[PDB]
Amino acid sequence: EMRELRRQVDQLTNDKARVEVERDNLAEDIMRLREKLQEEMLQREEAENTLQSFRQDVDNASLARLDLERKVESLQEEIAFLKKLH
Amino acid sequence: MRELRRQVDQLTNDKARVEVERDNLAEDIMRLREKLQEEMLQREEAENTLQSFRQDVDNASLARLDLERKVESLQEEIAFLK
Amino acid sequence: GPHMEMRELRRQVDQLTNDKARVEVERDNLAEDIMRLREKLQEEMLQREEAENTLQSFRQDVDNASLARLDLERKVESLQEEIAFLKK
Amino acid sequence: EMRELRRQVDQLTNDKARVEVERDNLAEDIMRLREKLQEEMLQREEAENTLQSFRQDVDNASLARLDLERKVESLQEEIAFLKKL
Amino acid sequence: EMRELRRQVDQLTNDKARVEVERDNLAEDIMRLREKLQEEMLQREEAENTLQSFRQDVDNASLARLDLERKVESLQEEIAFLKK
Amino acid sequence: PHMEMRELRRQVDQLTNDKARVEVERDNLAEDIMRLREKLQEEMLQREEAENTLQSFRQDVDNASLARLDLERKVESLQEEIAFLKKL
Amino acid sequence: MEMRELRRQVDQLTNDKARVEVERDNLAEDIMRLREKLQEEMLQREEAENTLQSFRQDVDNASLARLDLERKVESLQEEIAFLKKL
Amino acid sequence: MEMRELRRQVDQLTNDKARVEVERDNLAEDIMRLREKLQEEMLQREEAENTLQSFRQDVDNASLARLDLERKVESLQEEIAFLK
Amino acid sequence: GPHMEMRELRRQVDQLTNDKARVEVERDNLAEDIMRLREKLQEEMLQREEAENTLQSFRQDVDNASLARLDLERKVESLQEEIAFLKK
Amino acid sequence: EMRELRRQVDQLTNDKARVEVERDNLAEDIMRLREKLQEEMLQREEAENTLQSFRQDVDNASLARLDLERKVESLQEEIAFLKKL
Amino acid sequence: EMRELRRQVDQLTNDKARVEVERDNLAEDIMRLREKLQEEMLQREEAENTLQSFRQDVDNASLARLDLERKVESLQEEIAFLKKLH
Amino acid sequence: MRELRRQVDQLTNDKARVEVERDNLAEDIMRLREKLQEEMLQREEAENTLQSFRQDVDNASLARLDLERKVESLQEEIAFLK
Amino acid sequence: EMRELRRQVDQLTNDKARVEVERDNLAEDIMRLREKLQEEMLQREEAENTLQSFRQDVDNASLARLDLERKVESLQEEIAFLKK
Amino acid sequence: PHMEMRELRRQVDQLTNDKARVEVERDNLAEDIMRLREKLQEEMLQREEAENTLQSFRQDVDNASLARLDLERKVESLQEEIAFLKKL
Amino acid sequence: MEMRELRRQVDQLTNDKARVEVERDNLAEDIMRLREKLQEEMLQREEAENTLQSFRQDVDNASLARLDLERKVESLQEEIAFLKKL
Amino acid sequence: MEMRELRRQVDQLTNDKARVEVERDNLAEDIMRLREKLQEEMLQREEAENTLQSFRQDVDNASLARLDLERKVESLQEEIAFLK
Repeated sequence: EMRELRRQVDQLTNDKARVEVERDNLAEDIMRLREKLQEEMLQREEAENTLQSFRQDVDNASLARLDLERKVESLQEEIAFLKKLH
Repeated sequence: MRELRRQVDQLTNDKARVEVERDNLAEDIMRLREKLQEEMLQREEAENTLQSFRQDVDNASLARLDLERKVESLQEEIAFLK
Repeated sequence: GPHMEMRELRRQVDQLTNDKARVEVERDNLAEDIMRLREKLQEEMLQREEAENTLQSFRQDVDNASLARLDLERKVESLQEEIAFLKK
Repeated sequence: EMRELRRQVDQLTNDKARVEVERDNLAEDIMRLREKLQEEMLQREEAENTLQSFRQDVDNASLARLDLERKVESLQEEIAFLKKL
Repeated sequence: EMRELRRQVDQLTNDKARVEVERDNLAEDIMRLREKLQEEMLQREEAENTLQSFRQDVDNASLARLDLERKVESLQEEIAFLKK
Repeated sequence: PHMEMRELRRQVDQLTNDKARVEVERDNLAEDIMRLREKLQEEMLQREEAENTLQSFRQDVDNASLARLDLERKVESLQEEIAFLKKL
Repeated sequence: MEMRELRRQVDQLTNDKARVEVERDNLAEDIMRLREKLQEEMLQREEAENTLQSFRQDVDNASLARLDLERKVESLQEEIAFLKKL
Repeated sequence: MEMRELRRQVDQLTNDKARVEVERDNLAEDIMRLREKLQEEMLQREEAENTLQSFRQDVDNASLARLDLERKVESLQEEIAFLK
Repeated sequence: GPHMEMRELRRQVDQLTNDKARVEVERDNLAEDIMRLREKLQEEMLQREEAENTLQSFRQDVDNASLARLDLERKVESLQEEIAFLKK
Repeated sequence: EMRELRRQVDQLTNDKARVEVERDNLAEDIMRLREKLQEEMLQREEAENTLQSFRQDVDNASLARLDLERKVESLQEEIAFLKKL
Repeated sequence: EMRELRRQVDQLTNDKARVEVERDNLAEDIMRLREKLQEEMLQREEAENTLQSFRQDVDNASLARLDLERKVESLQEEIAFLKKLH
Repeated sequence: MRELRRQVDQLTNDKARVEVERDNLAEDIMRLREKLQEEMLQREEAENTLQSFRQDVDNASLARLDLERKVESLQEEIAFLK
Repeated sequence: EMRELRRQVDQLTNDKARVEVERDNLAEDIMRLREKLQEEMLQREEAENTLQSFRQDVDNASLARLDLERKVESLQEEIAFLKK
Repeated sequence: PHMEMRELRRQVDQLTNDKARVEVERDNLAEDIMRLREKLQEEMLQREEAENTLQSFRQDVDNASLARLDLERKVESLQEEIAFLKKL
Repeated sequence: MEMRELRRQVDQLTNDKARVEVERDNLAEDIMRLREKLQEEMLQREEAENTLQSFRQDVDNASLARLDLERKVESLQEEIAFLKKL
Repeated sequence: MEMRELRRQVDQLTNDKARVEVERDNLAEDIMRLREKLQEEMLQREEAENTLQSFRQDVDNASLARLDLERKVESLQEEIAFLK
């Protein structure tokens, strides 16, 4: 039993050592992962902000077109009426 | 003598604590890769949408020329009409 | 002649007026609905973070309880080994 | 006058167009907002569920400890008895 | 007369020597056997306590599976409502 | 020679008394071992049955776990379907 | 694109399932080898203990034989000692 | 249509992975238990092989001593026969 | 284990104590018996020497008595010879 | 403790051994002494017997003398008578 | 008778002379014998005294041996108990 | 004349006295040879007994060496045992 | 007448001479005989006195032999006691 | 011649008287010797018988002496046996 | 050693018995020779006394014969003396 | 066993010596008595042989005297015959 006790001490110490190494490698991995996550969050917000701003010029472009189509439609109505003096 | 049984008790508790640390690091990492991907996901969605809007405004700038041209054509017509 | 063309013009003016009026009402209700929702969202974000922080804090309580139990169990097994060795 | 009627149609057309863009943007924003709100309610419910789970775990563990502390003592007693021969 | 006595002391010395080996073998074997009995009773007690712990886990899971099953159906009712 | 006879017979009676005493002790131990073997055999059988019952119930634990997991996957999946339908 | 996210989880789940299966496979192989060694160690243990129990008889006989001779020496020395007088 | 198939895939894969992780977890717990038994088995075998070699040594020692005591007995008997 | 070896040791201590106590009592009775006997011996030696000295002294009394008788007998025979010669 | 029990057995063994030697020497001395005492009683009895024997011899001799002295005188008488013729 | 008387005187004188010679030779013999007797008595007492003294060292030698045998017996008991930790 | 009968009387008594002296010398000598022999006897007994004891102590001095050796052997054994 | 007388004196002288020799021979022989008678009576008296002295010696020895015989038996009884 | 005759007859008568007296004396002595011889013969016979009886009784004396001696030897021998048995 | 003392007295008693027997033997031989001389001396004594008693007769006759002659001389001288006168 | 034979030997030898010493003592007392008789015997024989030689001498003397007296008688008778 006194030789078996020391056998347990040696095994447990070696197992603690292995778990400690693994936690250390995981602690480094998580540190790197958080930095990357913060980097993507910032890049994600920038893309969403640029898209939200660009929505304004999409609408103006659409309103500009609508404005011209109505202009054409109205001018065609006037020509049709002027020609109708026959 | 009886230090051997104490060392095994104390070692068994420390290993137990480190294995809790390890397993909690593994769980947080799993959650951190999930969120990272949700983030890249939402970003690529915005990049793709914006790129599509860009191509839309560009096309519309061309198409506007043609409308501005048809317009003018029609003012001239009215003038030759009046 | 121009009477009818006038008639169709006046019909278009009225129709555009009713349709514009309807779309504006709809725009007003949406803007008000968004204000209520933003307020609601801010409230839900705050509750969600507090719960997650409280969950993160309690995880220590879980680990400590679990290690405490593990330590006692090792203590039981060890005492039993000491009984076994004393009997021999 | 037709000139004034026709410009009224023109001006109403544009103005309607612009309120419709405004309408559409608000709807799109309402939908994203509702979708965000849903994801936050889910995330909170899940945190609250896991927490109640952990709380029962801590409670079981605490009562288990109570029984184990009593077994420790009984075994100390036994060791002391054995020690006195 | 004296020789017969020296015989009997000799013979009893050996006979006692032999029974003492018999006794000490019985007592050793008894010690091993009480040791084994105890290990078996411990091992059974651990098996029983762990089983009972698992049984509580399964009883809980049965109640928790009812909550999950009920959430499932509410959600299907919601997809149905959305689909009309 | 008288005294030597006295010491000889003294050794005989003592050795007789000690052999007799050790023989009684051997007999009591022989009885104890028989009952103890019987007890050990019974306890081995009960231990094996408890471990067999534990080993079989492990399946019940796993199926309970998988059933829950399947249900949890189902909940989140139905929720994803709802979120997609709402954005249509 | 919800489809983009779905196929993304399908691929991840496939790689994750494959990795767990590899781990489960190695454990099953490891378990088979370990059971075999256990059966061999149990067989060797039972044979050693049986041989030990049998040999205990030889130890007892040997010790009792020596004890007999020692008593015989002591008895003879008493006999010579008495002859030296009467 | 294609979407419904993808989400069914994800669910089937989630449950199949779940089942394989339960299998893995149970294999790890078994292997640990088997490693423990194996240690206890070699332990007892080493202890038995150690006692046996110890007993072999005591037999041999008793044998060498018996050899030597047989001759002291022989000498002491001749002494006596000369005396008587 | 050590319990039994302890038990046999304590049995040996008690047995040696009773046996030592018995031998000492026997030693005391013998030492006292020797004192009485030495005293007795001294007395018998003294009486034996006095008797032998008294025997040695009385031997003269025997010799003198015997020679006295012998002298008278010679005197009788001589007187008878004188009577015989006177008658002749 | 076994160490103290075992030294107690050792010390009792030696001490018993020494009292037994003392016992045996006293017995041997008692026997020689009794054997001496016997030889002295015999020697005295024999001296006393021979003495009583001698005493009867002296007594017989003394009474014999008495009778012989009377025979001497009777013979003197006879010689005197013969002398006077 | 007067010639017979002188014959008795001569014979008795010669007989007295012979008895006197014999007593004289016996007186010398007894003197020598007493001296020898005293010499043997002294030598006898010296032997008995030397034997009585030597009895002490016989016993000590015997007690010394007993002491060593018990020592061996006790040491063998201790070894047997230390080896019994199996 | 009558001196002859007196001389025979007186001589007969003297011879008688010397023969008593002689016979008493013979008796004492017989007793003195008996005691002398008892003395030599007791002496030779002591010389023989002592000689036997001597040979005993000498043998025991040898045999003691062997016991002192077995002893030591066993102390070493215990030490290698502890 | 005178011659006859001288004859008778002569004859009587010789006859007396002869009877006187006869007498003196008888008286001498009587003296020897009284001498012998006395020696015989002395020798008988010595024999009788010595015999009587021997008879007392034997009577004493008879009583003394009883004491010795009694000591013998007591001593045999003592050997018997010692032998058990 | 007358006187010579007177002296002659005087010698005859005296010689006759003396012869007569001596003859009487011889006769008385002859009688005495006969009785004396008879007495002597009787006394010789009694003396021889006394000496014969003494000579025969000497045997009785010796046997008495040897009997005692044998008994004395027996006593000391039994005593030696007792002394040897006591030292065993 | 009581046996040593016993054989010691046996040997002494044998030598002492032998010496007494030699003495008894010489006395028996001496007695036989002495008896013979005694018988011879008795025979010579009786013959001398018998011859003496017989010769006493010759002595008496011789003396009486001489006495007769002396008386005869005295008587004759008386006869001559008387013849010388008447 | 051997001891019992030795002590019986000593006793038999003691009694046989005793008997021979009685024989010796009786022979010495006899020889002394025989020596005395022999002296008394030669004594009387010498006395008788001495008297006889004395008587022989007196006879011879008486014979020589008778011879001489016969012749004085012869002379005195012749004287008388001459006278008458």
